[PDB]
Formats: sequence, structure tokens, C-alpha cells
Amino acid sequence: GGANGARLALMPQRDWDVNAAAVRALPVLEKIQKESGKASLADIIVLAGVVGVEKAASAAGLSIHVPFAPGRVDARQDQTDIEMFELLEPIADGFRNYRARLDVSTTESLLIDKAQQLTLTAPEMTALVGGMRVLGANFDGSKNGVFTDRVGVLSNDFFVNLLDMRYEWKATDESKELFEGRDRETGEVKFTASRADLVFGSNSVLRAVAEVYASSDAHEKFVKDFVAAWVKVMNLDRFDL
Amino acid sequence: PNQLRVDLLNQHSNRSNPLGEDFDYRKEFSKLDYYGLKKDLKALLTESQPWWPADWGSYAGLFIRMAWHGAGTYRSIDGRGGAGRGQQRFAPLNSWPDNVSLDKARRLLWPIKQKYGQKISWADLFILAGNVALENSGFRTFGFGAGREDVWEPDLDVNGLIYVNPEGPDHSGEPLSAAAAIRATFGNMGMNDEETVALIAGGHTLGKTHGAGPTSNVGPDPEAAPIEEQGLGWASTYGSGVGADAITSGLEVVWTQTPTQWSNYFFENLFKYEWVQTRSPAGAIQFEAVDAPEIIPDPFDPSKKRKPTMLVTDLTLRFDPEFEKISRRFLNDPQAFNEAFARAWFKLTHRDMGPKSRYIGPEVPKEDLIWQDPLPQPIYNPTEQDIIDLKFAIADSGLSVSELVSVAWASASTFRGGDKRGGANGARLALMPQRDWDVNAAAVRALPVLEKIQKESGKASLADIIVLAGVVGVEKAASAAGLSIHVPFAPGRVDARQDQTDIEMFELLEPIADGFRNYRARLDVSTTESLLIDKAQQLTLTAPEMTALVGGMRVLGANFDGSKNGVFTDRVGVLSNDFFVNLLDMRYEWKATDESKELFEGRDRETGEVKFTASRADLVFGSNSVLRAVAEVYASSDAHEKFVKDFVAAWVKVMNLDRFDL
Amino acid sequence: PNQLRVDLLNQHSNRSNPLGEDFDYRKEFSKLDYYGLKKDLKALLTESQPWWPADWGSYAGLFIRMAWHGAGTYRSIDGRGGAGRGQQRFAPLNSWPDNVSLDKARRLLWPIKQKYGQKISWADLFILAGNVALENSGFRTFGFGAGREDVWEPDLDVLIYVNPEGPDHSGEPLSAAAAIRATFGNMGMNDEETVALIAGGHTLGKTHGAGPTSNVGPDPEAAPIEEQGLGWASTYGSGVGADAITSGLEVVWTQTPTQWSNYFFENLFKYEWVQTRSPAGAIQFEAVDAPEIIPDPFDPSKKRKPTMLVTDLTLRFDPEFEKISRRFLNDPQAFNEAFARAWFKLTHRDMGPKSRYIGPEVPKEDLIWQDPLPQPIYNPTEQDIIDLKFAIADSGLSVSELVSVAWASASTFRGGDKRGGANGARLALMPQRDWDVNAAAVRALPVLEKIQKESGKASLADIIVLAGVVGVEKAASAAGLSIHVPFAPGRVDARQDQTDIEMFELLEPIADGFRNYRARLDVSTTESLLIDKAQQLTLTAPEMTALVGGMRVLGANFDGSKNGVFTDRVGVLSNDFFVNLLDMRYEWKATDESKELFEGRDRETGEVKFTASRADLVFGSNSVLRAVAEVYASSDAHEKFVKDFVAAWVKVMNLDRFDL
Ligand code: HEM
Ligand code: HEM
Repeated sequence: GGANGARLALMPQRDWDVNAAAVRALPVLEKIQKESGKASLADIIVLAGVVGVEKAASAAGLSIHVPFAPGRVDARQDQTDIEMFELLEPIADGFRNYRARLDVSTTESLLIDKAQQLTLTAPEMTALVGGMRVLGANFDGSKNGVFTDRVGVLSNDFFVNLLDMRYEWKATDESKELFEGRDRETGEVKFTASRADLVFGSNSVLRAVAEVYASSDAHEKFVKDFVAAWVKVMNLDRFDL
Repeated sequence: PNQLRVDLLNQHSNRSNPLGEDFDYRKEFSKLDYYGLKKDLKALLTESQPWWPADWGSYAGLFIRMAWHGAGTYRSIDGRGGAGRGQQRFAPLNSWPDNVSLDKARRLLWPIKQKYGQKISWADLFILAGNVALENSGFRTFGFGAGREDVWEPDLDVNGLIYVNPEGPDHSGEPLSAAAAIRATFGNMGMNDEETVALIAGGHTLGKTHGAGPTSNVGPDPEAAPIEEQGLGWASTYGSGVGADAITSGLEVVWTQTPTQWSNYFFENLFKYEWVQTRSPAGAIQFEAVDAPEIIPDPFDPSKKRKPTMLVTDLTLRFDPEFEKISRRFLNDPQAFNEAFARAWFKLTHRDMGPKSRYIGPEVPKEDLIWQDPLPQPIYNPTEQDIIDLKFAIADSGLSVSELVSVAWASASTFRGGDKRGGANGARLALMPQRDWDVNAAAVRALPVLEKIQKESGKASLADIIVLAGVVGVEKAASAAGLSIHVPFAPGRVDARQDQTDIEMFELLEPIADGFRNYRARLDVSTTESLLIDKAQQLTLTAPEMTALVGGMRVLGANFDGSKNGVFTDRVGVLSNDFFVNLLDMRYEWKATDESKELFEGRDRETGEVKFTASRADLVFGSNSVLRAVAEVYASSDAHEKFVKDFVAAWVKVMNLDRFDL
Repeated sequence: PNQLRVDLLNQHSNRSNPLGEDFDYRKEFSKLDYYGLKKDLKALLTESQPWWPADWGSYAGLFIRMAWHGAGTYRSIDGRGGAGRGQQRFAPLNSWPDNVSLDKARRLLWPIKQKYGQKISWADLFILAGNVALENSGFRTFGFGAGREDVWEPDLDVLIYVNPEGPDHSGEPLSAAAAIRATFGNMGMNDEETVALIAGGHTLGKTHGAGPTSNVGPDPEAAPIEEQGLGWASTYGSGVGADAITSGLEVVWTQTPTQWSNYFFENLFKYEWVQTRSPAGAIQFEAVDAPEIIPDPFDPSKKRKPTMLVTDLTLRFDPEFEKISRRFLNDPQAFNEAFARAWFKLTHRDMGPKSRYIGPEVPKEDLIWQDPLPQPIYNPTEQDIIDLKFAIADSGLSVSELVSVAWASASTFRGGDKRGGANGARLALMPQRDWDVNAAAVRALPVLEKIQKESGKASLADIIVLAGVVGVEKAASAAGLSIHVPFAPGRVDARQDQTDIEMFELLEPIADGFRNYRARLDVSTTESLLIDKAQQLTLTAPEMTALVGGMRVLGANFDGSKNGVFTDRVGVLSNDFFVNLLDMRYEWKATDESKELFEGRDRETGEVKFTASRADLVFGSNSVLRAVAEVYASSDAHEKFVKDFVAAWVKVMNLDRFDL
């Protein structure tokens, strides 16, 4: 797996359920790559994320440098065996609120399993979930777990809103993968979430990291931690480096 | 002869430090048995070494002199010299005519120094030796502050004597003419009339002067004698050469009759007895109390006495109408004398030490003084949200990248390295006289906004908000060039009062030139590029640091008066390497506009049209080869992120130079 | 006037580096598109800038001259100068009389340099520019090795060869022979190599002198700041192009002035010569009774008859050179062979061992002036080294002797041209075996050689450095301050067939302050010689101080005298040297007028307890040095002295480990 090769552009990943929205940014980048014949589409694809994160950090008054390692290459359809790559399709990607079937495991166990496959630590997984939530990186762009009003700015709003005893959370149906937050005083409904947003206030080891990021001295800290974890996940398949 | 001294910027590197680059003097000092060291020093005060016998069994008169000569090379105009760096141990100062026999004083200190190691530094040990010497004669001290950390190279600055000829001006034994000499020399050190009286009268109550025979008996200074002399100069063929034959100044004066006890006898004799003219054996003019008995015990022979005597320089006070009044003030009240002398002595030995946050140890006085440039305790404690909020506010104020950077630089760049004065702590940019200086005129136009942002937010001080404005400006300009970076910010500065900013001692901090903003005042003083070096040295920068900052400040448009001298770009306000690229590009030829060649036009060598202008401060970076060697690094094709990081690090270094509180 | 240049020791610190102290030149070079750079340089060779137009459209004769002038400041006696550090860019050399117009040659290189960055260094770029210039004219090169890493200060530790107009401006080619011979020999070139170099260097290009020399303005370090780094401006005509004045003469040697050929010798012998002068009134030699065949560099309708320099006719009229010159006259392939060998040499002579060469054109033939080393026939394991240490420990050599042999082998390294060091075991071969200073150390060789026969697991260079390791570890244990002394294995022993005695006799010390050896008493002062030795080792003043003191207590005196042995436990590593040196108990008197020996007596009893030389006693006379002495003599500095001495020792053991 990984970002080297630009398999997102070839089959079968172009056409996977979870990739559906992300794919709407492909034809622009491809064009930016014809006009510039100076990089490959794998490098331009990772650079797009670099620009997005730097913009969002500037919006929160916490500007940071996002490192970029160039030199990826684009592979050819002939080197991408669809049957071998169909095994790489996620049954669940908690980091973007995609779960496929409802008879395999729990959403939060699948979250752990995904994070392990990425060789992350528990802090790393916590920081990334929260960041991806404020940046609005939901597949299908729903507002599950978007605990903020400045969608696209990289703040600690997710942990602050998740932990503050203002809202009580109710489950909407017998499925129990969807919950509403309402204010424990007025009753109104301000947020929605899934089991992947809400394990971070139920498991005590995870909540112990949430609180670190939700505390008063953890703005620059959350930004640095998220940026380091992001760059680590950008570079996992760079064995050429 | 006519050479840039870029080699100023290389001094005090990793190569010459015999200790680590991790040695923390403060932490070593924490281990010092400070009062046990004072015990061993007072012990030494009377342990008489045969190669240099003690006068009246007491080296005290010797130590006070050595500490006073240390401190007395200070200059108020730039902050160089003084006793803050221990420099009296190295050449050239160790060998100047005025320090004959001070190598003995330094030599006699080596056993204490050796027992204690780096836990005290030579530069602290000297001043403390003088203090203990005073405290052991009956006199009481104002207090002492350690913290002078030692260095390992002799500072190449520009400087014979310390203040005046002891023998009247031009060796003409008239006390009258000596008055103006003393006045000028001591004033340029920052002392007024009364302080001069107290110092010269106190310094001359203890000890004596040495001159048994012809000076020709004395050998070469320490940096000129045979290698077997092992660091000691001024050997003497007269009699023993030492003891009662010691010859240093050449004159033989003893001022009191208890030459090892404090008293009020200097003034007493000064006015009581009249005086006649003679000369000590070495043919130098002397004044001796006339019609007096024998009262002064002789330093080595008991059964012998001498009638009071004086130096020409001792007789300006009491005669120059001005000084007489302070001197009789003190004659008829020695408690005033003691108080004034002690305050002046503390001052003299702590004037190039800087803000009270640099003082360490258990005798640091509690009274704040005006020559300390004092700062008040803080009434603010900004949180993290408060800072993000201030940054949104300043960003949304309408100041341009140019203006924001201008105010931050104008506030920080007053720091000197020599005596540790200036810097951004205190908000002196807002008070007199800096609000009204020529170079600050434009930067000042961003003050009334920030002050308002500071009323609305009562969460930080104006010094912190002033440095934060520059932080916002630099972060914006880095984002414009596609090279976004984090600009570090250290909060916790405090705003001072006009009551702590003596306009007279801050008018010495006014730049004659700030090459980093294209301001040069007068045209008779130096070259623009040597003034640039001098400014950078005062900031303790390296040549790369100075290069990166000049270029950055040029693209951000940080010119005072905001002219287009050296603005080699079209995107003014974005932080690119455009300055070095256009500067080195053989496309443009540069011509001088007039005979006062401080202005040049660039026209393209093809069409001939004029695209840029510059001054000598922009164009040394393509004429001096050491500087151009760094320019090319920044102008090369792999050096965009590099230039941004280097400029940001140098900026933050110049923001934090006066943060000794940290 | 009479100073101790301790200030030499401070150069090249963190403060003046604009690149950081992590920059690995080798690793940056790994990224270079080396052949694409060669393509861009070849492009440059013919792209003519209006402010210095190209002769015959070609800047090649300019770049060969720049590269040769770079390399030609070398000296064989110490290893200073040369082209290994890029120094031709800085003062003073950038402004010397003999480098006029090489500032424009360096300026024309800046676009390539800028496109490439730190991937190539100025000091490599120069030599490669000259190479490409040669390769584009028809001539073939021996090979090229990059690796010259750039520096940022002008080296304070110090007429490139001869005057073209005969010695003392007397236009007699005869007298110029001895001048050429001496000057080129100082560089380690023999007769044939000199002939080849001069004759080759003078086939491409020309000399410039349209008008009077007074039209030329001041050198780069004296000109107005608007000149932006270029000197020698000219009021004559255009001042540039066909009006260029640099040297001042007007000589063109061939008729295809941009193609390789054999015409230099051809016309040299194939014409008599008359004496004229170029327009600037300088002596020239003119091929007499000749036609018009030399194309004019900027007018395609004028011609000129061959011409020569006095220094070109020396290698013809002189009897000695005539024979090599005719050898080559009747054999131009021999000419190409010899010139190319000599040119590779001239540009790689201060580069050092083949392990310092990088890039894809490094020749494969080892040469003698490279000081070659063979491939290793040993790979010692960890037990093998513990075993050798038990063996050496149990041999019966004293701490003094062991330390003596290790130091005697390592201390030949110079920093300038990178020669010497402990790799190779030249201490065992000629001529170092029989050098004066080595006499005592040699008495520990026959033991180690035997330990090296019994064990066939390491080389004698490794066993020699290991002996010093054991000695220092023992001495630290004696002082109650036990420490680990690092060892890097993998040295190789060289063969007498690779140790040219003549070029290793240049490595003999006139003085080694660290073991109390001086040779002659009319060269310099003992303490300035000490500084000079320490600089050649690239040490800092603290490093030099710590090592002198340590070597004194370990008793590492050559001849094992007791000059400066300020202790009673000789062989234990204490700070006794600095403590006794500084303690005001003893007064020091000089024994005679040749004041290099002094007695210490007690200033109280008067008895004589120590002796010393000027090399022991500068450390209490110079104030910068005494400032470090006191650090080591102070009460909290026992472990500190041990660690500092051990680090400096290991640094001097590893100076020539460019293989690592
Ligand atoms: C107008 C300013 C001054 C002049 C002209 C002056 C002159 C002299 C001279 C000529 C000596 C004799 C040196 C020798 O032969 O050993 C001396 C000694 C001495 N000076 Fe001053 N001095 C001045 C200021 C001061 C100050 C400001 C202090 C202390 C704050 C001071 C402290 C001493 C002491 C204690 C001695 C006695 C030296 C001994 O016992 O060996 N002097 N002075
Ligand atoms: C006896 C030794 C030498 C003498 C006396 C000498 C002298 C000269 C002089 C006077 C010039 C004219 C410079 C000018 O006006 O531009 C010149 C040019 C030149 N030198 Fe030499 N040189 C010597 C050795 C060498 C060597 C060893 C080389 C190369 C290996 C060399 C390569 C060149 C070249 C290529 C030029 C042509 C310059 C051009 O085209 O601008 N020279 N030489």
C-alpha cells in the first residue's frame, strides 16, 4: 500500500466507496500535472495535502511548516493487478467515518486495527482523529463529529466540545452507531457522532490523551503533534528513502 | 589599512573555549561556598609572599587599586571596556603602562582561584577581592553582585592611561589644570562631580604609592619580558626590586596615618595642613604637608616616620572652587562621605553588568538604581488563547507587513553587547526620548494602534504586544512566499515608566547608523559598511546572521522612511531570496550618482534603464569577498527554505537578547 | 612583531560557517547530475558575454589558465597552497598581480554554480571547468576526481612560478632555465613534466595586451564598491574584447588557436626568432621569415606571424630541455601521454589518498605521488583485539615506550595536502625508521613485529596504534581515573615499493614540541614551531595544551630526557604538569645564552628540582595559553584533564582515516 505509485488514480481504487468524494479532486490535479511537467502525480497528490494542512494551521493562528519529501513515481495500470489490490479495500476507515458492514467487529476495534496497520501510537491516533474531524475530512462530507464552527481550521475544538459536560449524548436507533448531542439545559441538538468519535470519551486510556489535548495550554501542542503524525503517515512506504 | 573587519564577527567561537559549550556559570556558582571564599580572601589579605612583601603587612591597598583599574576602562558612548569580562588578565590591557604591579595582584590570587575552580570566575574574583579589602579596614560596602562569566579571547576593540596623568596635565604640576581633565574623563564614564570627589577621596585613604629609586631600574611589561619571567613584568634592579624598594608609579605618597584603617583623615589633612612642592626620588613632582610632624608609620621600618604628602591630583579637589564645596560637605560629615563613597563604588563596579536579573549571589542590594535601567514587576500573565487573540487582532488592524516588522525591529535593536543595555523589554520605544528619534519616526506611526489593542486587551504588556506585532509580520511574509514557518514568541515582558527612563542616559543609545534599515546620520564619522559591522557586533551576530537579516529586511521593505534603496524585488512584503538573486545578477551595472558616493543606480547593461537604487550598505555584500561568499549561498537554487529558516532564527535571536530574566 | 600566533588555531569555527556543521559534501555530491553539469559547462565555453567577449568565440584558454593558476601555488616542503581548498576566490590570492582577468573567469561561472548550489563546490568546479576546456579542443584527459570541499575563511597560515620576460626582465631565454627548474621542482615536478606542462599549456588560447599597462585600474581588493568584485578595469579603447590588457604582451602560439595539435613544438623548432616588443613595451619573440596563418581573434581579415615568450624559448635553446622537447617534437602521442599525466598530477597533488577521491572519472592506476596503500589482508575480530591487548600488555614495553611508538607513527600528518599519518606503517619502512626523533620509539618495533608474526590477525599499523591505546589506558588506571580509549581497526601495511624515500624525506620534522625535539637553531622560535605543528594537525589551543601536558607526564620525550617532567609518577596520567608549572614555589633560570634550557629551583631552599625548554614554558608566559593551563591546574579538573587528553589523542590517531 501507501502513496507511492498513484494507485488512487488507477483501478480499482478510483472507484471504491470510501474514495468517492476524494476523487472529485483528481481531475484538477491531473490537469495541474499536464501544465507542469515537473513532478509526478503521486508527488502532486501528497503536496495537495501539504498545502491543505498549512492553510488550516494559518487559519487557527498557529502557523507551522509541513515537511514534504518529493520523488514519488506514477505506476501504470499494467503494474496494478486489480485482484491483488482489491484486498487493500478498507472495511472501515475511522479517520474519515467510513464503516462498511455491520457484522464483522466493533467500529472502535476496527479503528484500533487500522491504526496498528499504520504502526501508530495511541496519542498519534487520537491527534489524527481530532484533526481530521475539524478539517472536515469525512468521506461523504457528513457532519458526524464535526465539533466546531470553523470547518477547515486546525484547532482543538474536537476535544474541547467532546469533553465539556454541557451536552448529553443519546443514541438515535437500535443500530447504535449514531448519536445526537443536545444541551443538557435547553435540549436543542448541536452535534452528531458515531462510535468512532465517542470511544475517545468512554475508554479511559484514550480519554487520558483527549484531556491532554483539550487542556488550556495545548494549542500549539495539538498542531505540532498532528503535523508530525500526518508526515509520518505520508512517508510509511518510502523505503526508497 | 582600509579593510572591513568582518573578523570582528568571528570572535568567541567553539574553537577557543577550553570548557564545554554547555558550561553554565550560574549553575557552577550555585555550588560556591561564598562566605568561606570570603574567609579565605581575608586570610590572604595578610599572608605576605617573599617575592612581593606586603605594605604594613597588608595587600589591601594593592587589591582596591586592581579592582578600580579593572572597572575604570568603561566608556558610556558604546558600552565597551569596564570590569564585566575579566579582560585585565589578557593582552593588551595586562601590559599597559598604568597597570605596573597589577600582575603581582593577579598572581597572589591564584591559590584561592585554584582551590575553587570554575565555581567562581576571575572576573568576579577581582571585584570581590577589592570589596573584602575594603570591608577589612573598617569600611562597609553597599553590596556585591556576582555573575561576570569569564571569556577566553582578548576583545579586539578600539581604545594608554585610565583617566589622567597623576602629575598634573602635561606633567605641569598645577592642580588647577587637572580639574578639567578629571571632569571630562570621569564624566565620560558616567560620574558626576560629587561622585568624583567621593571616589578620589576614598580610593586614597587606604594604602600608598611606590617609588624608591630611579624608574630606569624597572624592566619590561608582561608582554615583552623573558619567557622565564612566567607572566610577570616590570622587574626592578633597584635594591631588592621589591618590598620597601617596590617601584611602580614612581612616586612615594602616603595619605593618612592609619594607612590600613578607614577614617576621615584624607580630607582632614587635605584642608588642615598647607602644602609645599618637592619631588619623590625618581624626579616626579610631589606635594607634602608643610610644618607638620612625623606621624605616618613606615611600611617596613618601625622606628621611622614621614610627614603627610599628596599628589597633584589630590589637590584639585579643595582648590577648584567647584569641588571644595563637596569636599567640605564631606569634611564636616564623614557619614555622608561613607554613604556617598559606597554608593559610587558599587556603581563603578556594576555599571557594565546590566539588568538586576543578571545579578546573582547573597549580597545583591535591594534598592533599584537609575543607572541599572530598572524594570517593574509584571501585572500580566498572558495565556495561550490571549496570544492567539492578540494575533488575530493585530492581523486585523490594518498595519502592513512593512509597518509591523518596522516597529518590532525599532524596539529590539537598541541592545549593546558590551554593557548589556537596551533591548525590547520595557517599551522604551513608547517613552522619551526614543518616541522622537529620527530613525524611529516611521515605525512610531504603528504605535497608537497597538496601544489601543492593549487597552482593549488587558492581558499582555505593550512590550510583549510590540514584539508580537513583528512575529505576525514575519509569519505573514513567509506564507506569501510559499514557505510557511513558525516564528517563536517568548512572552512576559514588562512596560516601564518614564520615571525609570533617564532621558540623558538613553540618549546615548541613539543609533548613528542602523544599516538594517538604511539609516546613517552623519557623514564624517566612519564608513557605512564598517558602521554596519559595528552594529552587528554590538548585537553579537555572525557574518551569516548579518547577511540573512539585511536581505530579509530589504524585501520586507523595512527601510526607515520606507525608501526603495535596495528593494530588489516586486513583491515587497514577501520573504524571498530576491535580494541576493538581483544583487549578484550580472544583468545590472551599478553607477554612483554623485561624489558623496552613498547612492548608486542600477541600470540593465543592455537597454540601460534604471531598475534599482542602493546605498553602500546594500552593496558591500557584493564587494567584500567574505560577505559575497555568503550571499552566493543564499542566492543559489537550493536555498529558499534555507534563507527563510536562517532569517527566522536570527530574528528570534535579536528579539531575545535582553531576556536575562529567562 | 614578536607574537605567538595562537590565533592561527582559531580559524574555521562554527561562527563563520554559513552552511551548518552537518553539511556532508560527499553526500551532496551524490546528488549531482555530473554529466549534465559537464554539458552545461561545455555550453558555457562558447556563450560570449558582452562585458568580456570570448577570444575566437572561446573562453577555453581562459579557464585552463584559471585552473593552472589555482593549482600552482603548491609547496612540497609543508603542503600549503594548491587548488584543494578553492582559495583563489578570497583575498589575498584573488588580487595578486598574476591573476588579472581571473576574476572575470570566476564571474562567468556563477550561473552554473547557482543552478547547482552546494551539490558541486567552487573548488571542484574550477578544476572541472579547465578539464572540460581541454576535452572540448580535441585533447583527452587522464581522469578527474572531485572531493574538494569548500571553506569560508582565507587561510592565514600562508609571481606563481616565474616572470615571462626572463629573470630580472632581461630578455635572455638562457637565464630563465634555472628559474623554471627551481620553481617547478619546489612543486615536485621533474624536467620532462615541466616541458610537457609548459608546451601543453601554451597551445590553446593567447595573451592580452593591446595598449599601455597604465590603462588598467586597481585590483579587486582595492577598487570602488560599485565594481562589485571585479578589478583591473581598463580605459584602453573598449577595455575589453580585442582591447583586453592583462599580462600585457600579445602572443599567439599556434594557428588553430582553439584546437589541440602539435604546433607549439613544430613552429618552436621550425623558425628562427627576432626580438621585438608588444605595444606595451614588453619583450616578445617573433617567428622570423614567416607567412600569415594565425587567425585574428575578432577580425576575420587580418593575420599575424608566430610569436613566443622568452619562457617559451628556454625550453628550446637550453640544452637539457631540447632533448625532451624533440622527443615530443617527433612523437606527439608521447606528448599527449606526458602532458595528461602531468596535468592530472598538478591538479590532484594536494588531495591526498585515493580514498578521498569521489566521482565517475577517478583513474584506476595508482601513482607514486598519491602515497598508495594496498588492499587489506586482515579483518580482526573482537577477541583478536582483546588478545593483542593482553599480548602487548604482557610484552615488557613501558608506558613511555608504547605511547612513544604510537605518537611517532601518527604525528606525520599535515592538514594542507593531507599527507602522512599512521596508515601504512611507514614508521617501519625507510626513511622514517632511521630519523633522529624516531630513534627511541624504534626500540619498540621489533617486539610488535614479533607480536604480529605470532598473531596473523591484524596489520602492523593497527597493532602500532593499539600499543598506544594500551599505554594510555594503563596510565589512566594508575591515576585512579580509568577511561575507555577508542580504537578504530582496519589499517593496512604498505610496501617499500610504495614509499618513495625522496617524497617522504619532506615529512621529517624540524621540530616536534610534543616530544621535546627541535632540530636547528636558526629557523624560528621553538614555540612558534609548536604552534605550526599543532596547526598542521588541525588542533585547537586547548587540544594542544592538554596533549603537551599529558605527553610530559607519560614521559614521551624523545631521548627520554627529563625536560618538563613535572612529577614523580612518570607513566601515570595526572595534571601534575600544570600544577607544578604554575605553582610560585619554583623560580626558573636560563642556563646559557642559547636560552632553550632552564632550571627550576625552589625560591626558598634554592635547590634544583626540574628542567624545561621553551616548549614547556610558553604555557606560563603567553596569556591565552596560561588561561588554559589554569583550567587544567584547578582543583576540579582531574577527570576533565583525562577526558580532554583522551579525546585529543584519538583525534590525532584518526586524522588520515579518510577510508572511514
Ligand atoms: C584622579 C584619579 C586618580 C589618580 C590620578 C590616581 C593616582 C594614583 C597613583 C599615581 C597611585 C600610585 C600607584 C603606585 O605607585 O603604586 C595610586 C594608588 C592607589 N590608588 Fe589611585 N588614582 C586615582 C583614582 C583612584 C580611585 C578612583 C581609586 C579607588 C576607587 C584609587 C585607589 C588607589 C589606591 C588604594 C592606591 C594605593 C595603592 C597601593 O597601596 O599600592 N585611585 N593612585
Ligand atoms: C614558465 C611557466 C609559465 C609562464 C612564464 C607563463 C606565462 C603566461 C603568460 C604571460 C600568459 C599571458 C596571460 C594573459 O595576458 O592573459 C599566459 C597565458 C596562458 N597560460 Fe601560461 N605560463 C606558464 C605556465 C603555464 C602552464 C603550466 C599552463 C597550463 C598548464 C599555462 C596555460 C596558459 C594558457 C592556456 C594561457 C592562454 C590564456 C588565454 O587564452 O587568455 N601556462 N601564460
